[PDB]
Amino acid sequence: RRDSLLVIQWNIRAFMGVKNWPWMKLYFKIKPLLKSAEREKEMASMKEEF
Amino acid sequence: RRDSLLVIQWNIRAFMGVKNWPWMKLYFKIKPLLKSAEREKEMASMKEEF
Amino acid sequence: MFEQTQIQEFKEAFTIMDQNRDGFIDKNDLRDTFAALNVKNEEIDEMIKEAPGPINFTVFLTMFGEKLKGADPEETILNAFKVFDPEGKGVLKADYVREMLTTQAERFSKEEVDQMFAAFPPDNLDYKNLVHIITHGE
Amino acid sequence: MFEQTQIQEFKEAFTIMDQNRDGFIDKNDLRDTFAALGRVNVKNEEIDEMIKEAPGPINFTVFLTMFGEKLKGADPEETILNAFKVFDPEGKGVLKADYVREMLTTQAERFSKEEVDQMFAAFPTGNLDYKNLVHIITHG
Amino acid sequence: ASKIKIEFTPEQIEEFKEAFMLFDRTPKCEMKITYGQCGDVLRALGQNPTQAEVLRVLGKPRQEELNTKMMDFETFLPMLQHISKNKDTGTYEDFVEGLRVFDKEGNGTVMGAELRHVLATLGERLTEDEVEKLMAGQEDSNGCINYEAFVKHIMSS
Amino acid sequence: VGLYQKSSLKLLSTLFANYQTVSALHRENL
Repeated sequence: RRDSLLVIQWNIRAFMGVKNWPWMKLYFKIKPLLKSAEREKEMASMKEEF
Repeated sequence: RRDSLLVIQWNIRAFMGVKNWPWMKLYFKIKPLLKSAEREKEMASMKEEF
Repeated sequence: MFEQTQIQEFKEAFTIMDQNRDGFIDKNDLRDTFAALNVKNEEIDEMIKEAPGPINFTVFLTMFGEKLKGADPEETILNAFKVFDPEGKGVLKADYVREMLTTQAERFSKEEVDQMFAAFPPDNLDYKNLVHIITHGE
Repeated sequence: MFEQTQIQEFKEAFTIMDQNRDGFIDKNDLRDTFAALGRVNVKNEEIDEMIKEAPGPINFTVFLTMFGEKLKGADPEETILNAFKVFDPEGKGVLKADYVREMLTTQAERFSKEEVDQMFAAFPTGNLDYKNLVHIITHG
Repeated sequence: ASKIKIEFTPEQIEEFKEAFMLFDRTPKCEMKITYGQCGDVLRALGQNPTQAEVLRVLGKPRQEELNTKMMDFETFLPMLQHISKNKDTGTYEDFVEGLRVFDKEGNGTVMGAELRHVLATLGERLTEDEVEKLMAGQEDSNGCINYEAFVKHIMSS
Repeated sequence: VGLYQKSSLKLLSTLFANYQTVSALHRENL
């Protein structure tokens, strides 16, 4: 449980550190929906279907 | 079988041609940076095994 | 080796960020972001602050990479949250999560608690949305 | 005799190393690319070596010819894996290093024993698996 | 309550302290540790303290003393090592012989419900859910718990 | 026999897991 908590806290710390950056959100919240769908999220689709 | 051994020795001949000059070391370090064709072959194998 | 996981494909993302194909992101190319969604003088000249200079491609990759040194796969976060509570319905109250994290993982102060509250306002804390939004997987 | 995947890889490498967009590789280009991908530990005058081996302006043509002469008989790594696995009766990689080296130097295209032993250092049982043998080739 | 007599290698003390910090529920007051539940860790530290013994190693603490007030384990560390080195424990064959008499057929097993009853009631006080999770898996179809394998699994793990 | 069914060895138990004159059985088998 403590290892999981450390993982979660480190990840949320990194997420805050990248969220305070104005640049990151603009090209990182719409790319996964649109820009990463055709050639990055398609690895996710092929992996889950596999 | 003889053709397979011929291919093996042909790859060994290519290795002797290159050996271990650090230029191909830089090339092989570049390879992880540029894995587009490798990923395309990955999904091709993935769909044929699908 | 930098940019271990989830970034070897981010090269494609940075390529599609650029439009004039000059090997990097152009100073005036930022309007594509305006086309991707207001850009002002602040947004125009914030390039110098967020980028030392329009020089190269891989250096920009690494520069945007140090922000994501703590990145991890979304499925790993989902697995960690699921093994945290086998029910996995995200009903854990916000303050309950805050107290567990403060007392066990790291000494989270108020200036972190308020930011975490802003990240996910209490309903509790449904971990599904948080795990989807950290990687922006929705 | 040039593999299309490898020639496009060479073109991509030429693009990434040509950070100056001048069309040719200079000393500054090599310094920048070595800092970006390699480690700063080696800062000796190998730039002099790389500029005197290919003097003057150097385009993609001379780089392609250099790769071809260096990598004489280019073969995709997947093809090498297929050849190794079909050669192995089991394909699980327990092939003995000494035995396969003896067939390599005996059946056809006899090679020097010293270089074979250098490349095939009898990594154990001697089960010199081909996966690592091609991983070291393709990724140093 | 206890004097400094024997000390092991400091790395062993260091990992004991690390496990205690794992169990440390005090975020800022990390120096102090639980007064009564430290015996629970001593249980988790490869030792088997009996109730009376784990009590008077603490000098007969009260319930408020057990839970409300804090304490520094490092004072108790010599006494923990002393408890470890006492070896006031029986052997595996001794355990199976002792639990063998708690049978009426000599089939090499013991019925589950009476085993839970004696573990909870005849011996030191223990909550039931603990006993069912103790023989969780060890419980079989007809209740004939393999006491030899069960006890070897317990003392070994 | 009842002692045998409650023996330490599983072998002895499975020999006597349960307990037809022999002459009739032999004639039937023949």
